[PDB]
Amino acid sequence: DHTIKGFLYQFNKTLNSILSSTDQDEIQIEGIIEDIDIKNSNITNAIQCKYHESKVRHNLSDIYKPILQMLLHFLENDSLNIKYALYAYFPNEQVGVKEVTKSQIEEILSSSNFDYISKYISKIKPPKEQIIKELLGKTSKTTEDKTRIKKYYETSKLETIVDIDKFLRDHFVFEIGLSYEELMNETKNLLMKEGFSLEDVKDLFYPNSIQYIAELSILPEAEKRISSKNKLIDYLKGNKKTAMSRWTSEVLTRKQLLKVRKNQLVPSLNINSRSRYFIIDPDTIDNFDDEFILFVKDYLDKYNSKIKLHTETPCFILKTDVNNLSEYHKRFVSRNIQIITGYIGDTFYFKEFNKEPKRIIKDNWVEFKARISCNSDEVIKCINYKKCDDLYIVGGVDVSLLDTADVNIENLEINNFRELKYLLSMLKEI
Amino acid sequence: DHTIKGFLYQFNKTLNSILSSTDQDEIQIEGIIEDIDIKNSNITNAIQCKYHESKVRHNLSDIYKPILQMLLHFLENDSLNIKYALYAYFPNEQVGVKEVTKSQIEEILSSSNFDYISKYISKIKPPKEQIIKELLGKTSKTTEDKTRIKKYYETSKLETIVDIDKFLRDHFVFEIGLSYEELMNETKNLLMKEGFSLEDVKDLFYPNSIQYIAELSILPEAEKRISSKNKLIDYLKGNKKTAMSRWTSEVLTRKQLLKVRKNQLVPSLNINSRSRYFIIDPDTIDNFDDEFILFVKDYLDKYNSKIKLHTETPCFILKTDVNNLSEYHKRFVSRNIQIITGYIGDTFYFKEFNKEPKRIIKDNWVEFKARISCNSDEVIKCINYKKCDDLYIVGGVDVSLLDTADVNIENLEINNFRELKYLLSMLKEI
Repeated sequence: DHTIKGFLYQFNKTLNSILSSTDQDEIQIEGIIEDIDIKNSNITNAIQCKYHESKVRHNLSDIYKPILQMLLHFLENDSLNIKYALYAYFPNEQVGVKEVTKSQIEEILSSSNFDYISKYISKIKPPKEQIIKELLGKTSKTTEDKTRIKKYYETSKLETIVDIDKFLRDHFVFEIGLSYEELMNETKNLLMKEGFSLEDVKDLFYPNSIQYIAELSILPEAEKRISSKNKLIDYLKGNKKTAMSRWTSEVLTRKQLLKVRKNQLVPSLNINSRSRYFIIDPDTIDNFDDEFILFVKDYLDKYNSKIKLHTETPCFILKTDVNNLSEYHKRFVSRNIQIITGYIGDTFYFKEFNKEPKRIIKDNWVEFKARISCNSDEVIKCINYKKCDDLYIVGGVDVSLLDTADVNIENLEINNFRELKYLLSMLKEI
Repeated sequence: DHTIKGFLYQFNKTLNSILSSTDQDEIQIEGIIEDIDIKNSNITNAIQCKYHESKVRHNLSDIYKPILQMLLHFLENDSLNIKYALYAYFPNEQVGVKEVTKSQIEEILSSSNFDYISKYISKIKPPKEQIIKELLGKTSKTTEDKTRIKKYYETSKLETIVDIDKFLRDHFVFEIGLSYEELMNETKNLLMKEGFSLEDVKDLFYPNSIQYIAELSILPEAEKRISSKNKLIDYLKGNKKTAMSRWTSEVLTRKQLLKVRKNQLVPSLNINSRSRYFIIDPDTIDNFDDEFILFVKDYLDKYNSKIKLHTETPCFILKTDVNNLSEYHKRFVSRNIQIITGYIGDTFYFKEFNKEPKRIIKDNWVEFKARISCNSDEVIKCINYKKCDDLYIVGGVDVSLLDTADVNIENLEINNFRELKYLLSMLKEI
């Protein structure tokens, strides 16, 4: 449980650092250098997180390994402007910056642990004997070699390549961290400072942020582990908005949703000079063949009946073949409805599809009242040539080949023509 | 990162066990016996979680320590009806129950590692020499003692007190676990079967459950670590209900405030010959680039459509650069909306921006329908030269350099274009 608590403390510290950072700061969760790598414009901040709730008092030996690791990293990267921070919690130690003296650092380099000597002290303090260097270079070391290396490092005085004074002055800071409960309290307070309510932070924002930190921590790729305050804020806001919309919906009935959509649709339908394109999947509407002609007749009687006022010809695009289009053309001609399909035989003509109908107002005559064609590449190109102002999609037809830029797309979810007529304000009540 | 992934895998496994368990099953997260302690009416199930994604092939040595601990616990608790289960994941091992033979267990008891011999093998296989017993009883053991114990346990044949056959037959089972992604998917599908929608599980329920598991895993008290499916379900349902109620209330109060503001703004928007200037901060409106063109098109359809009645041209000022203005101008050109910017390349022109459009009522032609430009000094001087009846500010743009004497200023507080269309009486209901 202690390891889990320490990992959660590290995650909370990373979240606090992300919240407290600016929009220009790049922070790497489980970074290459340390647990938290905050990359500013010119200074890179490396933070090591340690949790010692079970330790009554802080001891120098408790932090031997992280100090040796960061000293080795500084030795390997002395030319880089990297500031190493050690964030360790101790119940009986005052929260704040704790100074580490040069004598304490020298005491760390004199530790009798063989693992530290072989891993970090050897590189920090190179051995002056070639035999010791060869022994340290061995991948597998026997007990006799370990004892020899330990005795040599305990008895021999070796110079330190790492500039302890300059590093302690400029590139190192040691801070006693807050308690884990105080850590979550401070993190939630920072979350509240972003405009989020306390209840929202407690229920949604804090667990989501913790899960996000945990998910980014396990990614093997270092680049994918880089996050920022703006990205986290946007992710949380998007999750909140999606949850709000989903929970606002799914409670009402079909009639109320249809009425809301109808009121959403009415204003664009109350205009007499609007070009409207319909893309329909016949398999999503019950009894399409029997009621397609009557639907078009009612639509033309409603929105394309005034010769002087209605100046735009509606377009109907269907997910069918050409033979069904010819059958629909026959059924339209038999009812004194003038349409153009663009197809002559089985070939599409570009100039026969985009021509504007001629109007003779005195005799109340329009050459053709609607464009009805199929879902083909040529028709899609023709539609893209002359963009519409409203684009209604019925049945979830694939619209990847259309130019959706700067066109008002309005998806309609229906399963019969009565609902379609209700949505388009051709019926008063279903 | 591997340890974090393993801990997350353990959390997912115990969450899956909690979801799959019945309402009468008491499950202890981070239990006394193993990671998962499922306590039924008569049988207690102990589950040990291991993650070995980095291991190509499963090896017997990979499970030496868990099996030895399991055998030691069985020896100490043979009278208790505890079924010990091992849950480890290997990428190249088929998911399912894997049998462990008695010969394999005997091989585990013959491991040469000193730690295992001193901790578990010594108790499982007591030494027949009193010297070895005294050495094992020492709290601190020197290297010579460790070597002596290792040699004695390697060379001496010791009987096994633990009933290996009975343990393997009744109290032991080894199962190859699923992958971390597969375990997450199975847990979500279990939450899918609980009536919680997939989006709800992804956004709220799963992160909340993971946070709850993590919080219960760190509790020092064993009793506080006992959880059940019903408690988690009730906690999730209560959180969802409270959040939905709060979000509904927030929506209601926001709509009331917006309705009050709309009714405030209605009287001035019904005049057909009023000059209106807009100052917009793009960063304060979500999806500004993808929706700016449509908003202006609808605004011109509502307020600049009547050639003989609508005589004033709107002016839109943005907090952008000239290049973005050129891009917007291109997009307006592509949509057949005539606008002027006053810019030729990078040079502003006072006379090009201050001119009035020409009108031909017979042809229903206007030279340009809107003025769109950035908030440069020259543009603001042009605005100051010709004062407007109504000045609208969106996003709190600094208007300190404008001469706002005897100018009606209407600050608008919005965060998307739907709210703006509501305020300007372009939509009937949000």
